[PDB]
Amino acid sequence: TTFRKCYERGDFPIALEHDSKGNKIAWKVEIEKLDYHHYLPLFFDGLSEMTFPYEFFARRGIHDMLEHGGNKILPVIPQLIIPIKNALNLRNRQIICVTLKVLQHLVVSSEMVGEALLPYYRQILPILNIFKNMNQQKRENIGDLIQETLEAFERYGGEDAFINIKYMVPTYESCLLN
Amino acid sequence: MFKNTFQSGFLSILYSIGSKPLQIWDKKVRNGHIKRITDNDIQSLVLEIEGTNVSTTYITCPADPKKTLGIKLPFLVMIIKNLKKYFTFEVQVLDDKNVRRRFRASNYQSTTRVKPFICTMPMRLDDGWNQIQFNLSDFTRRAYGTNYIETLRVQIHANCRIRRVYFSDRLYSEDELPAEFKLYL
Amino acid sequence: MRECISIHVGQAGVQIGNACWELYCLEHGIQPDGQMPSDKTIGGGDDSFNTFFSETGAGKHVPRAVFVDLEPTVVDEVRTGTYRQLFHPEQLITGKEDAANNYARGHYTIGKEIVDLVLDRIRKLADLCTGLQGFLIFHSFGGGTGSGFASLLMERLSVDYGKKSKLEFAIYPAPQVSTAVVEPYNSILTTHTTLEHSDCAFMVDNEAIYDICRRNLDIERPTYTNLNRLIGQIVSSITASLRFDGALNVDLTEFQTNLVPYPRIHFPLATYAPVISAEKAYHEQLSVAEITNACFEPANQMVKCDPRHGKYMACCMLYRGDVVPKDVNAAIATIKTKRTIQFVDWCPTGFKVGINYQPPTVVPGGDLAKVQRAVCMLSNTTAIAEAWARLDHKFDLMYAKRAFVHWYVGEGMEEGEFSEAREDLAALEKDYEEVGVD
Amino acid sequence: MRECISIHVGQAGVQIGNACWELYCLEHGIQPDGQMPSDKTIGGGDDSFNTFFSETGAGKHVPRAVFVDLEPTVVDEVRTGTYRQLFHPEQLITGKEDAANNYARGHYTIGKEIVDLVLDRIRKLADLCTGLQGFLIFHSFGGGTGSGFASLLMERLSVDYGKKSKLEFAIYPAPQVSTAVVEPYNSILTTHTTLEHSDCAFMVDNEAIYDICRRNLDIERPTYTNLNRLIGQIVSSITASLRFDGALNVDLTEFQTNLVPYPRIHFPLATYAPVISAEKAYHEQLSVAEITNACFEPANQMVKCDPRHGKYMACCMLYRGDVVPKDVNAAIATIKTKRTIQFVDWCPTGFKVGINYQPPTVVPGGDLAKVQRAVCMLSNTTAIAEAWARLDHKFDLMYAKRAFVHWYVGEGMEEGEFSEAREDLAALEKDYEEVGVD
Amino acid sequence: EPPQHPRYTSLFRATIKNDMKKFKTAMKTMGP
Amino acid sequence: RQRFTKNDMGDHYHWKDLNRGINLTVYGKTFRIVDCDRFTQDFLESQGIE
Amino acid sequence: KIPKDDLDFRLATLYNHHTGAFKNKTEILLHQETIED
Ligand SMILES: Nc1nc2c(ncn2[C@@H]2O[C@H](COP(=O)(O)OP(=O)(O)OP(=O)(O)O)[C@@H](O)[C@H]2O)c(=O)[nH]1
Ligand SMILES: Nc1nc2c(ncn2[C@@H]2O[C@H](COP(=O)(O)OP(=O)(O)OP(=O)(O)O)[C@@H](O)[C@H]2O)c(=O)[nH]1
Repeated sequence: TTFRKCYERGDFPIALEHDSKGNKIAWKVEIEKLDYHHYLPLFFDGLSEMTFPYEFFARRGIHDMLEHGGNKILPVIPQLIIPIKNALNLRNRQIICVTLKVLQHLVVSSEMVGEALLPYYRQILPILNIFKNMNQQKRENIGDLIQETLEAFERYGGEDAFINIKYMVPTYESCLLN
Repeated sequence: MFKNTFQSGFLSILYSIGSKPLQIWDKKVRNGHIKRITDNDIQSLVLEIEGTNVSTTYITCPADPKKTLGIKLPFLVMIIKNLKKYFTFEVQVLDDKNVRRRFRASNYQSTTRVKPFICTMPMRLDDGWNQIQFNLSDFTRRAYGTNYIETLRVQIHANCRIRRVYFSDRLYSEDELPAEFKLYL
Repeated sequence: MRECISIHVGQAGVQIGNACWELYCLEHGIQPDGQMPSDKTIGGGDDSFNTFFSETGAGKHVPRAVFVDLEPTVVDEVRTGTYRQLFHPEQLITGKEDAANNYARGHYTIGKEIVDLVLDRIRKLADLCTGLQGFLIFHSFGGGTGSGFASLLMERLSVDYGKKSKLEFAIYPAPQVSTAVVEPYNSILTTHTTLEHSDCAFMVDNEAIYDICRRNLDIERPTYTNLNRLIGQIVSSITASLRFDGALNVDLTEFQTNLVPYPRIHFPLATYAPVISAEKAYHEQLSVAEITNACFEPANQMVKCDPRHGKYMACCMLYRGDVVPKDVNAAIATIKTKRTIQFVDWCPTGFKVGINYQPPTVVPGGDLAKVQRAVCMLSNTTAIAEAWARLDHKFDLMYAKRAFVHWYVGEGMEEGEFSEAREDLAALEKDYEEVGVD
Repeated sequence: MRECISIHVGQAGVQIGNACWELYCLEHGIQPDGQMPSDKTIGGGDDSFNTFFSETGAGKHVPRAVFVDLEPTVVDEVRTGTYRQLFHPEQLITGKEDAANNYARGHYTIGKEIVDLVLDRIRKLADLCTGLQGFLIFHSFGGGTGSGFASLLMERLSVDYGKKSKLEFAIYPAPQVSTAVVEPYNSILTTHTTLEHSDCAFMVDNEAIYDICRRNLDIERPTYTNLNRLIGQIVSSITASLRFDGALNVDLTEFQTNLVPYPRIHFPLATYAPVISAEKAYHEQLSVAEITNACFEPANQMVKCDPRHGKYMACCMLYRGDVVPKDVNAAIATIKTKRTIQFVDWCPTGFKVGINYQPPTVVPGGDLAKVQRAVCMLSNTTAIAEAWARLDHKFDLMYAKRAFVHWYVGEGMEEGEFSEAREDLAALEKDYEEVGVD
Repeated sequence: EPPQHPRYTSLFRATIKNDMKKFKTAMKTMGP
Repeated sequence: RQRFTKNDMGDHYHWKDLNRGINLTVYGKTFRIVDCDRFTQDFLESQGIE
Repeated sequence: KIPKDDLDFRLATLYNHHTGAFKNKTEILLHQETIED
């Protein structure tokens, strides 16, 4: 893939910490005054990537700028769209679990997200619609994460959000008035 | 070629005092010459490339066409002495789309031409020892609206008086430059 | 409607156009007098003819063409020939001089005071046309006089009308045969002036058709009469899709779009399979399989190229004659099965079939055959760059000794045009090999 | 459907083919125009004639034969004859030099630049044909220009087509008539070059044909007109099974299988039974028993080998006309009960019988009779070795004094190949000696 | 070494070799 | 361009039957012949149609 | 091997049609070591 070679070449000053069996990280140059447009989706390609030690960077940094960078995602969303569905087609259980987690954090991160995402469901949803039900130690139940995603989504999405999600998902239920 | 090396710092590709500096520079000699001769102002050996026709005789990088350049830095500086003649040079790069593209700086050029695979630029300048400066991302952004990513080859033509070509990430000032970079007459 | 304009320049360029307009009066039976037999076709002028000839209520077809030249010899001989009553009187524009093979002489010195009149005539043709898809240009690379004038005309036509395609036919310089050593110069000038505004250029060479005439037509001493006849058949076969119809119909806009891939490279090569004597076709057989194999047969192509060396990128075929679709697609499937022909890995479909049923026409006193099936094949490939290699490694040396440049510089050009051209040529060959690279 | 190709080489190998087609036109009612009467008969070449003629929608029945020669004389004369309008023009292939009876000259010096064209013709028939059951090659062992050229083209076709039959028919070296002294050389060379690829080869002797013509045809001053007429009726008899039908039919595959026991020896003899003068047939009778007696009569065979010198392995009987299974089987039963003829003990049954209804045909201006019951006979036997023995010692004596080897080495060859050919023919012989020995 | 195969004396050497000479009287008949 | 059907079976208007002063129905709409031109009557009388 | 005229003319000519000119038919169709060279 392209992001792995991009960093193997090197343009991201990110530091780290580490110990016996667990997790932690650092960085070298701050993100807010570097960029959220020229580097956000390129780094997101690491999500579709699955290889040590690159996935560490992906899984964490994706959260990191989410906490640290709220009022900038506004225009970058169509660029964000692509690696999402690429990883979804990649069809790996662990990868899609990591996705589900980070996408959960994405939607809850800030405002305006669902309303701007209005044009952008018919590509992300239906593959999940079919992922619904193939199947708490470390949050491993695919189906539970799926219903959590739909739950956190629809109420914040808006008004016809649920009806279009329903049109995707014939099981789908209301979390609003039932 | 040497991708494993560090784009950090400065990249002198050719520098005159090198004993045998022509490895990765394929030469195409025709009705011309390559010569290695001192100057009067720097009174130091420099390269001289001349020929009857400039398209016939030209130096290029890399030597193996089956190899790329592999450079990230978007800033280029050449140390040239104008010789009151007809010189040009060429660079080819790979972009955000992964389609190849060329830039053609020609001293004669009477106009500016944009072709889907290559851009052209006239060169006019003073005499004596002067300098070249260019920004790959700048020009690609302005012309093709794409985003510079890496370099793949570079070619230089005749009618030129040569000290050093080098690359840098940014527009560097005049004081961080080493003494050999700090040209004096 | 589906009507256009024919433009002819250069005393070598005019005999071929003359033959073409003959073959265009043939099929609709336009008498050399100007009016039909007692049988009726005249009126407001709305049928297969209203595209080539304007026969308004006057009863005389007016060909929608203009012939221009600088040397009055050929234009006056055609003024005094057979079809002068048919040719519009001042549609035959004459100069009083020659360009002495100097491109810039033909461009600057004299062209300034004639472009006004020629553009006036073409605009007054524009008023009478309705759709006017465009123009058929007849000229030559090594234009002994017409090259520069034609380049200038094409540029100014481009700057005023940018909303219609241009299909052009220039006779390629003979690779190893030189009629004069000024041809590389004026050729390269024409190339750099035309490649960037020309739409679809087809090259043709005279040596190859000569060798064909001796090869299978079996005539050891061919002529311009014969060669012009054959190329007139070529252009008539292409314009048949315009005039008549069949199963489906195709058009020049499709030709350019489907054939030229990118900007720049729009230079396909021509072939016409069933060239044979009347006595041979009299008791030998013709059908789709063998005629297609012929159109791929290396001797049948009119450019000094090795399709083995090259690789194929696009192809169109126009089938004029009583045929059926299945065996066509079956034969083309067999070609797809074949191995040695090397298509590139970009277009798994690379063919533009066109069907028309009206038989290709014969000429009185001719050396063609009573055709029932014919296919004219156009193809764009990667093997032509070597001819440019030939012409540049011929150019370079004489440029290096700067021979004859005094003529051009004294008349008022500089070296920069030549400079420009040499790297343009290098650029062309390099992009050719690059797109050849997968 | 059912069909075969014909190839003719050697300056004297061509008038016989001329005669064969001058025959076929009659019984298919073909006129030297190439056209039938107005009765609805034309197609792509699909009717009774389709087995050897492609009569495309142009209504002309094209013979499926290619006539090649190294010298222009006979070929251009026949091109000036009364069938050039019929024949495919370049299917008559010309050279511009003789061979002077040297095998290696033609096989090496000139053959390499005509074989290409002839192979092109071979394939450009093999494309339109469908079944392609085999070939008929006409040549001459003591070739004036036949030996080397036929050998090399046979080798090329043997290595290009492993899935079809081949037929090799010719005049044999005369036992005691020496029309050209290098005959032993060229003969033995061709024998070795063919033994390892040949399928079925028939050998005839013009002296014996002459003798028959003198004996019972009531003719004493004959010509090739007569002799080639005879070989033509032979070819007609063998191809009748394909031309028409019958109670039972057989195929070239049937002869191939049922006639040759092993590899190697696959060279039979043939005989046409009812050869008779017109008045003789007028005032006697013919029928199955007597005609079979005549056919197995030793002297009416066309090879100077006495059957009582040896013994028979196998026999094929092809009956043209109107006969019945009853009398044919009764007659052959009497034949077997007869004590003179001796069949080898391996196969007490050794008979392959076949029938066709159509009577044999009389040619205008001919010399045959009005026959209604023809029978051709093919025999595979052991008496054949006598000719081989007769030739080998002429070979070895001229080898002993080593004359004209200067010719051969000068044109660039060495003696080890003739050395080979000696023991090669000896090995074929020892094969014959074992198979004869019980 | 492939031994030389005996030229088969199926008469011939005996018969035909003698006959070809016995049925000749040439070198005589145009006079001495 | 096509051929034309006289009667039901699939017949075809062979010129052997056409003359002046004839009417004919063709896919519904029926027509009448008035007169012809030079080569037409010359050829047709060369055949001999009265 | 060869199916027809196509593979014949395309495989075995050696007549580099750009290189040669003023030649004749037989010269146009010429094989390689396939024949003997
Ligand atoms: N179009 C065409 N070209 C021909 C014919 N016969 C020869 N030629 C070639 O066409 C070229 C003619 O170009 P030029 O001689 O420059 O023609 P021009 O520029 O109109 O002016 P002139 O030099 O006076 O003829 C020659 O190089 C010939 O090789 C022909 O019948 N038609
Ligand atoms: N097939 C055939 N053979 C004949 C005829 N007349 C004589 N012959 C014998 O058949 C042989 C034919 O071979 P060649 O004489 O070498 O003929 P060629 O090889 O085609 O060419 P040339 O060198 O011109 O003779 C002769 O040597 C004769 O002995 C004939 O009409 N037809």
